[PDB]
Amino acid sequence: MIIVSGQLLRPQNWQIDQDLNPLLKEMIETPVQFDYHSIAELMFELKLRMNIVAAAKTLHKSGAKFATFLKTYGNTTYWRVSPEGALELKYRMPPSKAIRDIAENGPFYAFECATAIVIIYYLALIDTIGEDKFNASFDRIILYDWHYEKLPIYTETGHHFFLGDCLYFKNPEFDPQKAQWRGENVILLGEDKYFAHGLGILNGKQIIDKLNSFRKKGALQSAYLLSQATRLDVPSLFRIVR
Amino acid sequence: MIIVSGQLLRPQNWQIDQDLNPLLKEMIETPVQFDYHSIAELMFELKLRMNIVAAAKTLHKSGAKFATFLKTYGNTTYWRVSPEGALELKYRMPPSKAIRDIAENGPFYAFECATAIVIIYYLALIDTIGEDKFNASFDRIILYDWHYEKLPIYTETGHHFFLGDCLYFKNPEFDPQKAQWRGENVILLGEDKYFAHGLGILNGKQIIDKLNSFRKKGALQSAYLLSQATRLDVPSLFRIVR
Repeated sequence: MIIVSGQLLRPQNWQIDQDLNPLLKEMIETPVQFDYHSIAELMFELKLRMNIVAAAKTLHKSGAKFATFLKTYGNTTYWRVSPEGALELKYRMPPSKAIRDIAENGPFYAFECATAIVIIYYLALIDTIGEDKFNASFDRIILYDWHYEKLPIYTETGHHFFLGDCLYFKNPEFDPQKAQWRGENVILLGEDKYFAHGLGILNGKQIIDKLNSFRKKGALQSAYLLSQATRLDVPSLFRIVR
Repeated sequence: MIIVSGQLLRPQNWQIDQDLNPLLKEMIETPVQFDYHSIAELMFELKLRMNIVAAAKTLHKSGAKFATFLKTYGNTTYWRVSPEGALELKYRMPPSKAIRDIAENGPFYAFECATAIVIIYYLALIDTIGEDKFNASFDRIILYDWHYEKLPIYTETGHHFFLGDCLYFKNPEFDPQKAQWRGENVILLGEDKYFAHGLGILNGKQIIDKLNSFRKKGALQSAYLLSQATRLDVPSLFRIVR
């Protein structure tokens, strides 16, 4: 359900990018309410969300690897690794150049799946608003777990998902000697289609089966898709940038 | 105006912490709308906001000082300082305790005013959800500008403000040679009463006048209070406790 100003948007024709149509159909048909001040905001969400999808695929293809925090590394042209495994943007380096380098020199990087999600958000935002506006607003950067600079992010409960969502597979009876498998953050790329950093681009069964193989002795509870979604607050983000 | 589960909340008696009644009454009477899925959820917001106010006051009295990023320091028992000026939680230090140390050993810390706001949010959250839930969720921490570990924070346009809001005094024609005076992030502690890291607890006039004394030659634009509020998203946070 899409509401622009206070008018409900029904099947009302438009000359927009085709690859946006599937998402827009989801957002119109869903019971979930999307409120916008304007069409430009809605258009920003559509493009940002499909750019999140594209960026996840870009990261997947990049050659960047999975590593635990203590094994994390990056291109020292742009990033310093803290002892705890944070990737710190070096003094006065351009944020967009440094973040895009992850895509362009993937082999020089390895990091965690949460870190990968934030990276994907930044890559998508850069693709959406351009290097100049991104650098102006998100001018200091450290990539580390779920740290982000200024981004307005929220997580909500429910079973209705949309392309570009960040979702989570929980593995409740994971093997305690392998806490790395307690669950998996993913980007929703398509119907039953996920980006999962370190695992690849897989469907749900694949992810759940993989998780289920690293459970404790005698474990009976299967891994499963949590009913929640982590999302960028587009009106708030629109405000910062545009 | 408070609406809970689709029902308006008008004056209705309750057995709650007196400390919360002013804010509650303020949030009922105002024309702006607050929506909750439960009473528990509203109670969380009242407590969280009053804890933000208390935390600002705590930081004020702690002895923690203002410093630029390049001059930022912290208690090295808990925090390492990156070259760029980030305060990085040391490997396997308890997050709640490291953050609380800012209040308990204030003179060992100096940091910038965005960093200060984030610290106040963490201090308030610990007070609101307790150390166990805090440490379970916010298990990795770097204090640096507007970096957040999982915090759901957004900024909206408006001119109706409430206790615990984060506001901004802008200095459009600040002296380019004194960039720290670009503006001042504040927490609203009461009517025309602000916590301003590095300035103290001041009214609006005092902050504007202070800012105005660090403007370029011949400046005809006064520093002024922006029509915006920075806020924690309660439903995202409330997920944690229920």
